[PDB]
Amino acid sequence: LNISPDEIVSIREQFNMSRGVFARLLHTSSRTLENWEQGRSVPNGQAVTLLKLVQRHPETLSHIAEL
Amino acid sequence: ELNISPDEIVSIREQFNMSRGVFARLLHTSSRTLENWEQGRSVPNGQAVTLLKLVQRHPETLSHIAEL
Repeated sequence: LNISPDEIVSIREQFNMSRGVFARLLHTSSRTLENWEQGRSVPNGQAVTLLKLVQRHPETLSHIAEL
Repeated sequence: ELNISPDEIVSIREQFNMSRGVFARLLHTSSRTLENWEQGRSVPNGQAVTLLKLVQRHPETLSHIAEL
């Protein structure tokens, strides 16, 4: 439903990943993610869903990679 | 770049024996938007496509999503 810029950064920090690496694993551009992390735009509802999914279920990154 | 065809979107939903409205709500979109994706009038945004292919290959994902 909702996720703040600080929370988006924190998800990435669980994985000890740089922005570019995390973005790539989410099939999202680095710059789009930067905009979200920096509070310049809001992610769409499916992106929020995706970030929240990865947060709680880290194995989702691997699933994505194998798509 | 990931892609999912309109027919594939319909098949995923039917596989979940789910109405268009419920599936849409779980994906955080409207039934009207999902209908556009299913009929090929629109293509989902990139994160939407990713979610769809996940739910397609990993069914348990829908359960995870429901509980976020």
